[PDB]
Amino acid sequence: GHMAEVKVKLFANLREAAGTPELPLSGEKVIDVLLSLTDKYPALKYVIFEKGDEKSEILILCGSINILINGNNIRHLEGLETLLKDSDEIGILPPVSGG
Repeated sequence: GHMAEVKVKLFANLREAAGTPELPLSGEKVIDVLLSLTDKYPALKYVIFEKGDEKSEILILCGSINILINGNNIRHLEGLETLLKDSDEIGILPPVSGG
């Protein structure tokens, strides 16, 4: 139920593929926002998630990305289920020191 209104920020080549440094979006959890980002920017659908389960709607966050919530890093929180809010914010970043 509901979709909390949030913001999303991109960085490095992720900003290049979204064509914007940031944009508004919504979702009740982190993943519900991520899944809308890839919806209009398919150029990030396989840069934020793994190109697997190509016969279902199961997806997996990439193993090289870093996701944030107001900067709090979901990697230290509930993960894809950190439960966003009507004024929360997210940041998506690529890997570093490798690729």
